[PDB]
Amino acid sequence: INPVNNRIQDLTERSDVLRGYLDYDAKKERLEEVNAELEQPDVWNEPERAQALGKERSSLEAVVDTLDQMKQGLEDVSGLLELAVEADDEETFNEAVAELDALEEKLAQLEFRRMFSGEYDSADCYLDIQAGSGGTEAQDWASMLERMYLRWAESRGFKTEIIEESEGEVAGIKSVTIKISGDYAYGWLRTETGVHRLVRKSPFDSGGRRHTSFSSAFVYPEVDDDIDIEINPADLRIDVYRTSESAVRITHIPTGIVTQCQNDRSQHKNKDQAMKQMKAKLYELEMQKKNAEKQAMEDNKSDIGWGSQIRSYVLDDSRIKDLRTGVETRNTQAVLDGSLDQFIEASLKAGL
RNA sequence: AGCCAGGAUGUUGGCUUAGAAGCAGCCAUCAUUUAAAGAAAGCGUAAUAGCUCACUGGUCGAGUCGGCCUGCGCGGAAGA
RNA sequence: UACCCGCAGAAGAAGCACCGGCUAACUCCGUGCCAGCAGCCGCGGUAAUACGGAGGGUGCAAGCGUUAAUCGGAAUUACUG
RNA sequence: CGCGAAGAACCUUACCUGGUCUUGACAUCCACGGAAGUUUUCAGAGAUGAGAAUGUGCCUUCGGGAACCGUGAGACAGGUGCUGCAUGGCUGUCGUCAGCUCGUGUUGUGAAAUGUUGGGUUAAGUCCCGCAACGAGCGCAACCCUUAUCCUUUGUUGCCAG
RNA sequence: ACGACCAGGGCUACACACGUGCUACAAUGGCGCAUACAAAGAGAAGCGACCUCGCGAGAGCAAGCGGACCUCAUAAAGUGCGUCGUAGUCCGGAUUGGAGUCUGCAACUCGACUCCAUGAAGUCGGAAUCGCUAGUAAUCGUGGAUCAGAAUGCCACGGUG
RNA sequence: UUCUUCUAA
Ligand SMILES: [Mg+2]
Repeated sequence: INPVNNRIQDLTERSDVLRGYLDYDAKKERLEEVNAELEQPDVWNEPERAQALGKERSSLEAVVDTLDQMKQGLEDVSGLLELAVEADDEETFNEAVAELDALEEKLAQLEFRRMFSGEYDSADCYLDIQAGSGGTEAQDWASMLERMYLRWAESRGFKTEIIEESEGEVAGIKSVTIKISGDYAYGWLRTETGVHRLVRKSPFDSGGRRHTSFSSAFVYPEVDDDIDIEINPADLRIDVYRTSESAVRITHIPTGIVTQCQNDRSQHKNKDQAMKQMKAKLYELEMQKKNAEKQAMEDNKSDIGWGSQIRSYVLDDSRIKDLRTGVETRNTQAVLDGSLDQFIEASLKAGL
């Protein structure tokens, strides 16, 4: 009963936490009007507007009513815990044990529906990182950020896969494209595009003078064979490079952006990758613009476009600080092992 | 041939929707008061409903039906 | 009208800028090359008298700062020089 | 880079993986309860769980304390967590390199220069001479430890010529 | 809990790269026998004679000694005699098998050692590069620290030169 | 005889 009573408590604890994060009254005050608009039979005279109101009314309802059913079923747990203790029956005692568990899973999906309320979360994504303009500092600095997500998607458990591998000569790597793969990999990584800043005293410096570096991050969902727009082969620059003669360089001229594939000994599959690369890249270039037409450039990761300081990494002090949410940590290497996931949910539970 | 009547029981299969009901539909498609009537022919509904079919008997009082072999046709088949 | 008389009671009546040096006046805290500041030298890349806030202190005063503009300083067109 | 670490089978050990704990393993304070101590059992990988007899050393008109346990309450603990560009301490390095400086003095507007230079000389800013410098300090030398030889002393567990 | 404990693991992994070492590639050597030859330490839960057995590692007995007394503890190269006779060797010993000794709760990871078997590479090492100026280089042993056990390391010590 | 270059508190 000692885990069970905390399993009454800690379950009900996070229940009211989610009640704030919905702002389900802003759903419900809309809903209650939409309910009054529904039972108004004038909603049916435009039956298109009826389902646009009423199937939305159903969409407004059960998302709110989950949390209502969360508090209501937890009342029956402690009531059966009352009937567990004042009448010591081991069934009702274990009914306080067993039927308690069925509560959270109602919220556990819906909080997952609330956290991943973003639309193309369920797809996976690709990764696009260049070393910044720090210098030889930066090339290493990308290769650190290389393994950080490698260990992350190892730890989070996604299929890592090097689409493209470019290098800095003296230190680290210059730029990279990698296929991440699995459930909600764009669900995670959509909140982590852009600037990652190195600040440490430079061994590359002849003295130990404190220099600064940067790197890029860019995340775009795997949405080819899901998005209907086809790449025009004219802006699709046909260009060939080599394996690491079979590799295919694609330069999308009008938006000036590129994508590649390097590994396939068959040249077509380097291209067959790069079609999947670029069509996913064009749609993200559309959908970053599209959530910029939602209100403004606000419902994406605020203002990516090189204002993306969303995490910045300080090493001599060994502090790592988020910027799009602003959550901090000292366990710098754990984040380099992939405790960057705490920053992802920092974006998601803040609603970014 | 028409013509009179019905055209059914439910779990209106689940679905998942626009509400999904023989009839948008993924999908089973049963039992059922049976003269018969299908988890249905189509149309219709926003869906149901509405029309309506198969169907069944009532009426009708000679055949009826569409195959195949062919004979000759016919359309297709507009120019300075 | 000036001007005077009573009435009433502390009553109805103070703010703005500044404090790294230049230049009179400082600490605390937020903050970490960000946000910013700034006439100049120049500040802020975790301990900021230079940022922001606090308290404190300086400077004016029904004003106080900023900008604009002028000559001075500038002997920096040097008659003087 | 046979470095920390003069010596990781567990220990060490900080690490990894599970089992565990939250005034805590460790201090002090505080009350509360039992002398402390002593033996055993199972449960448990063990951390620990319930058993099992015991005890009264020390003082008192003595909570049973002073001894030691356990409980409560917290004040507090704890950190091999960060920072050797916040530090002390300590250490390498140039390098046992011969250099580094000061005082007053004079010189230059001054920064500075002078001496400390120059010449002979030394392993050495070592010495001498010259010397607007003259002095002083730290030094590079000497004092020290050992060995090289001799004398005296004492001669056992050391010595054996006679 | 960046705190406290416990077990097990790991710190010893392993395509690699480098430093520092050690041992060899032999005949000035190997082997065998015989034999001359130290210095400096350590020692009480320690050193442990002697004896016994164990091929050996050891065990058992068990003195002695806080040590100029006893023990660790014969130094080793050397020398003398023989042997190998220029070969992957009677060089050299890697590796591995089997059987043990021993430490310590306990030797899988992950100890040390004995014995038997095994007999790799290696036949003087690129460009380069290190040390050292006299008891030095060179090579010969020995002790100590640390330490249940566990040193080619380290710290010392004498031998030849 | 020949021989260069040293990111940005
Ligand atoms: Mg080397």
